[PDB]
Amino acid sequence: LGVAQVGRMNFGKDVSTLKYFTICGLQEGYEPFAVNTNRDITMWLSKRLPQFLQVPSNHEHIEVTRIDGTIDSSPCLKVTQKSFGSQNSNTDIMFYRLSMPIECAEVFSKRDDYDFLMQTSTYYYSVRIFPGQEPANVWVGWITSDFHQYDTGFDLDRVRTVTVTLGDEKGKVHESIKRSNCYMVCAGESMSPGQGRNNNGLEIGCVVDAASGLLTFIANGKELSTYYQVEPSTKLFPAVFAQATSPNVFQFELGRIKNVMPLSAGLFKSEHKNPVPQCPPRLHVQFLSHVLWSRMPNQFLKVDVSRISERQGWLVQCLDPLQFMSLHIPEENRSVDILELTEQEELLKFHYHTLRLYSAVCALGNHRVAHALCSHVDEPQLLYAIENKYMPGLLRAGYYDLLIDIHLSSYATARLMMNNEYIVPMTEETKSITLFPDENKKHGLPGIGLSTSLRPRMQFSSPSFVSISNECYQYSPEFPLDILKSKTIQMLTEAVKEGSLHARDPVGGTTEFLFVPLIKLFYTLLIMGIFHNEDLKHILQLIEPSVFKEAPKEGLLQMKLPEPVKLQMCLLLQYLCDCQVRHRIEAIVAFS
Amino acid sequence: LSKKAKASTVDLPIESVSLSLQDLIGYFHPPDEHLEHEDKQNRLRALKNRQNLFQEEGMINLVLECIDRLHVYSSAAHFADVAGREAGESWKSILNSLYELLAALIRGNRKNCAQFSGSLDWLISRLERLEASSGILEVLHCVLVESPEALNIIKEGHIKSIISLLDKHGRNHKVLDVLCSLCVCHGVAVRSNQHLICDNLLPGRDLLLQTRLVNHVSSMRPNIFLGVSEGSAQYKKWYYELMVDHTEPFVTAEATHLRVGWASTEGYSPYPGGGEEWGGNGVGDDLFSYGFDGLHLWSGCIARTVSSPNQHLLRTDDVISCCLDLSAPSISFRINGQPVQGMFENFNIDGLFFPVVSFSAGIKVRFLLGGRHGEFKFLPPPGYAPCYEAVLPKEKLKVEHSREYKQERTYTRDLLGPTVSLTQAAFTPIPVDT
Amino acid sequence: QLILLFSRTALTEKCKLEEDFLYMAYADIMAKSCHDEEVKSFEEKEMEKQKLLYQQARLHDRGAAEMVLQTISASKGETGPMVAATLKLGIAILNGGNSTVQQKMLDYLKEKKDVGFFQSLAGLMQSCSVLDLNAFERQNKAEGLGMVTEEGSGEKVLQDDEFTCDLFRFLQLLCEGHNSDFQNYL
Amino acid sequence: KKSSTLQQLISETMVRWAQESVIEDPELVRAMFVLLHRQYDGIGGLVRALPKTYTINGVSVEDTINLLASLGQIRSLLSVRMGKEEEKLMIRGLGDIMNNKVFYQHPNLMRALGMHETVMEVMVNVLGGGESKEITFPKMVANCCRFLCYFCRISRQNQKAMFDHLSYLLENSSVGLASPAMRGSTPLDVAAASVMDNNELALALREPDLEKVVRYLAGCGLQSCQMLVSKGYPDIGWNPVEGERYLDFLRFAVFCNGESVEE
Amino acid sequence: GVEIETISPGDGRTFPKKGQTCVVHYTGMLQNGKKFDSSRDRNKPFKFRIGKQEVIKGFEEGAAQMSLGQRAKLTCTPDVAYGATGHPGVIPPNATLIFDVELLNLE
Repeated sequence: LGVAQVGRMNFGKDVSTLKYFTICGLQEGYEPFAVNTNRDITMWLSKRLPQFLQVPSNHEHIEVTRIDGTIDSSPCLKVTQKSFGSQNSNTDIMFYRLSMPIECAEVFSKRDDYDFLMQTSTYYYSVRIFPGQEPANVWVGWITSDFHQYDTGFDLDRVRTVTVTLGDEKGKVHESIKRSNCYMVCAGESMSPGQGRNNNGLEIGCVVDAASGLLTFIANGKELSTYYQVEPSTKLFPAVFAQATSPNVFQFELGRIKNVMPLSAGLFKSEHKNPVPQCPPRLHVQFLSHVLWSRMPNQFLKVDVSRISERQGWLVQCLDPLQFMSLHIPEENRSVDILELTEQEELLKFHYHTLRLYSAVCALGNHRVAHALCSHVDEPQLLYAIENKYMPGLLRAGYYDLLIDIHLSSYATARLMMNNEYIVPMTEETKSITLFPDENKKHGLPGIGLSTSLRPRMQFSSPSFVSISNECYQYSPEFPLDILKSKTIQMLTEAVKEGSLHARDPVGGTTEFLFVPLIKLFYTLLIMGIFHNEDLKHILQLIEPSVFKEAPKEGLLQMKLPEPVKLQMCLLLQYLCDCQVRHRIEAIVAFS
Repeated sequence: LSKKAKASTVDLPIESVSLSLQDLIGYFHPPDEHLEHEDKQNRLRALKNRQNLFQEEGMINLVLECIDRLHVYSSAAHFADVAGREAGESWKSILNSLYELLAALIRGNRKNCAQFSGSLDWLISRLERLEASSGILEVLHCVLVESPEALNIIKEGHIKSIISLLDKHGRNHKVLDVLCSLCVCHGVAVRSNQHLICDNLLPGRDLLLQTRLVNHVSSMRPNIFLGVSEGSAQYKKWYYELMVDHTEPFVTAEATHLRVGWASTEGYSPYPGGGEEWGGNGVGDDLFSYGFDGLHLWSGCIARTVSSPNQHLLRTDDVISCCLDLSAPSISFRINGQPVQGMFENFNIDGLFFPVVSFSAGIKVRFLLGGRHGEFKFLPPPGYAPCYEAVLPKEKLKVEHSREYKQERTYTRDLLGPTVSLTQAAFTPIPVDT
Repeated sequence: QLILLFSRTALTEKCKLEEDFLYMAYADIMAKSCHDEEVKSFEEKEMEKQKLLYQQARLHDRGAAEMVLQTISASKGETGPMVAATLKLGIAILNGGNSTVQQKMLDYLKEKKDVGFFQSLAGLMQSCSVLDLNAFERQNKAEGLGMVTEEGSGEKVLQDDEFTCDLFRFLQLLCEGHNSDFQNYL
Repeated sequence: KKSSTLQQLISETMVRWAQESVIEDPELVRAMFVLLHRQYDGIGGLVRALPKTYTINGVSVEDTINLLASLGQIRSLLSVRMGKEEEKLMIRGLGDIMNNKVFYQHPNLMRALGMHETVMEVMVNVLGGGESKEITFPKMVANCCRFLCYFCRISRQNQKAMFDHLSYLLENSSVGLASPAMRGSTPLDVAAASVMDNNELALALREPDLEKVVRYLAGCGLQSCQMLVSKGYPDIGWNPVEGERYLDFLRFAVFCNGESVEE
Repeated sequence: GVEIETISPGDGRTFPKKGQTCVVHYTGMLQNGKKFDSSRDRNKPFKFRIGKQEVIKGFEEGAAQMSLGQRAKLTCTPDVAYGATGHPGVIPPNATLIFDVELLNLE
């Protein structure tokens, strides 16, 4: 769509809405794009706001060289333009930043000495403008994550800023705080002596004091008048903005100076006390670009706006809750919707393996680790992950497994490991048991009935991290089992009809992703025995309506399912037979 | 070469070693999956016999000696300086081939992996090196998967190095797989390893991606686009009020969002600038917006507590009056007629400002824009003009979504392209010089 | 499909033949299905021979003759219930000197050049038990002293008399009918 | 039409799947045919279930529940590697189970639950862990051996059940004989208690088993004690401390109830 | 100790006494702003007794100064909460915890 252009796309989810399909498109055999879909198609648009991403290895303007630091030379990152001089070269300002931020202290305090370096919190990096790149086109300093400004003409006056001034009741300003996303200086004005670049390329030094939030710049060994004071807990990204008038633009020197701790100490926690400068592979140059997609939400907030009257003004009313689960990248201080991982493969893979690690650390009755993991993966996030239809299949399976391992696996295993034993007490309830429900020799529904055999005890502990008592660690964390039961029943009921239509858009992308996790959760709940009476009757009808009719829909057994789902159905049918065997044993004891 | 020696007198079989390593890898290549079951079993049996013969003849220690002898040189350039240009060129390839050969020799064999338990400690000592990280990690993965005994050697000092590999080298799912294999092997869980991995990786919240449920937040703004510029007929003071008819503190597990204030546009476009469209961000979550939640002053996604008589989060029946003065950049707020002891100052004025409210589910708010549209409960501060006076003559004041996309049917959704710059907001009279 | 699963399990490389209840049950079922068991007429005997031939064909046309050899070879000379069931199945499919089954087994052995089959056959013979007079005397003294032995049949003496008979009946059926080729191959 | 029975439904369904498609998953094929065999052999389910069925009075329900919970806690230790924290759990569970009255009142339910295998397998996993490295976590092994000795002493049938696992305990019998204060708490002690004062089991005892013990005794008479010489004891050619234990086991094997077993 | 900043006013007269159970909803947040605990997520009120050392002393002293129906922000310094060892797996060593606490009922 161009400037001031309005358009609409109809994917033909409802065939009646297509205006010209019948006159041209129906007879020729052509099909609507969303003809066999139950849920709305997700549309992705071009992002308006640029973001910082690592320079591609195949970029046709920017080239990045990683120079390993020798004993006498600091590690360097070198930025060059490959297409300079030739036609189609980029004359616009390019914004560069480092991938890792420096963390200012939460509460501001108020031979180089090894002890001084160990106790200091001041870090340093230097930028060498190569002789030939005009310093008036190069700016050096720090930026925050909020910086998303892409202007062809950049100036230090145009940077966004605000001055929050708090005062007392009388009105005197007892503190004034300046806030900005950009804290950078210009090399042209920084070259105070003049001719300093000619003999040797300018080495602009950036010094940050994480304990005080003071940003000081040193050019050619003299401290420039320009300085900044940032708020506590501010995250500062090293950044260099440069318009290239040369094939070689500048360099990122990761060295250190007298009494100043190297930057790799402030970036990485493992090297907090290592004076030797380092450039680990995580650190890499990123640039601001517009090549990103954005995922339009399937549902928006329902807001009603109307003018009540002459006096009452305009009314804005929102009353229904809508939520989304957000993925936070710790290093970049960014947060994205987890449903955006359908197009980000590396993040999807890493998060799926993280979920597997979560399920593995608490495996086999590690109740303390399960309690700890309840802090990272919460009950509402698990429930939303279970319910959501647009979630990627890998994340769906991972979250199902995480829920099962954290809350249900312990008791499920406890009941399974005591399954082929039958210790039945000698009580009147046992005596009342009979093989057949009535005079007619008609088998009752499996599972439904009176079972008196001794069974393990279900116990759970409430996960709280404000209680000093350690007796909570035993027993797995508590979960809303009734809510989970109702959700599982509802979603199985929906999936039975959804799959039978053979829609092209199953939940999770495939029939396996749709069914295997959900049937696995159902099997776990059945094994633990939460299902009682009417719920078991309804789910047996779902499994097979005709056979389990109490005395047109096709149950799971007759839907032509994939092999992984067939295996789970086999497990369910095994459990039903085990229930029948237990009922027979109890009736035998009753007769005895 | 290590003993001081004259270079050309040393005969270093670089090409022969490379070709032999290439042949040995093919000699230990695992069977292909599409092969028939019987053929695959035969190839697996032959591979196992080859591995057993090699381990019995001690070909693992020879590879280990070669690897250790090659790691004395830090880099390919250093090795080239010591030996020669071709040796420096082939150094990295020889190291990778040696590590692949070791992995192929120990893969799938439990006895070899059990014999590698002693050398496990020596292997993890170079995991940090970028020259051999992938091969060392693959060998570690094979040993940990195939040998139950191997897990008993792994200690805290070995687990923390693997964890710090994630921090130094970035996100890599193979490290996660190795950490998973450490916890459970052959259905047996190592609780010490589980506890160590949890206590050393989870509390940091700095490597693994984090998750949380965030309420959706939407913004409403009036039609008015007011700004300040030289040689313009725009009044520089404005005033409007917001009334909270009803609010629910917790409609969900997270607290209800309700912020009011002013926001600006990047340039002269009618599109709000610097902020994302759909998500959990509202007034004051960017450097283009300025908010007040009743207890804090929001700007740039940092909140500072501001004092007021009887401070409270915005409740039912609260009147918030907002003042904007563009002559000297200043945004001030007054709650229920009392003054809020704080204000925004000296912000960028190269744009157009408009009233804005951000909220989540569970609100009922009202714009008192003054005049015909609204009735002010409190008398505007002297000098400030009410916001209804900025409406253009032919336009009608209304409250619409700040962002262009709202909730509606898919096929009825109006997709919008870029909008033309709204320069008509500032009427700058420029007669032709004569 | 069941026969192919059981054959693939045997062909899978393992240090020891793990006991499989599914195999031990279905091998017994398949062995009983073959046999399904005053002068009788010649027509009746001919009918009973043709019925046995059909019931054996229904299994050796699906690969049971190549299964029973594979399981014995994978046994590696260790006597067990799996080997006993395999021998019973082989006897069931080989009853009457079934020339087709004999030819299939000989052809399979020749084309696979299997040495493990004969090595396991030798190992089973070495592991076969005989009369144990010491065990007999110990059981007699235990019964005489007054306590009754848990087993009244004295099964400890002559540990497995059915396994040995089945193992040698299998080898006799393999050569029945003067099958000179397999006689020389043995 | 309607099958009207779960057995018929499964029997039809599984054959239908197999004849419709060639299943590539061996796990699916195995589960399919296991289920079909279970449906067809209904009586086998009872044949397997009835030996695992026990009947208790109503007054013992709570005690049985506590005993079953302790058994579950001990059984769950099989899926985790041995450690200091698991040692306390194992010891506490064993102590509770011996204090519980059902342990004494119902030895048949004891043997059906079959902890005499679970304790053995836990103990031998520990013994195999660091075998050449000599036994670690010795106190749990002592507790397990004492529990097994008590289990043998409870009933004669329990002693016979323990006698089945006699040979294996005697390969795992050189563990803590040299270690003092371990007396009566070794797998050799468990083996001795398995054949202590029972004519039937003494007669059922075999010759190679005695040959193995005689070989251990000859080795102990030929070689010194590595642990003692490492602790600094004066080196002698032979090992009295190790030898006496095997001598006592042979004494229990050959002499029973005042009389002497000639065989 | 702990600061108390009032988010919502309470009755201002009914305070917890010794030997009385406090029913509260709390939300645990680290200084960087990352949530680590919330009773509202589990949808169950949290009950504890005053003076019995059932909770961290920072939480206890912060909730002791509150009134019935009051919603306040409790900032617990790393000395009143989990010291320097931290809570294994959840709370990093030497961490400051911010709590949003509402006193539901005193019973």
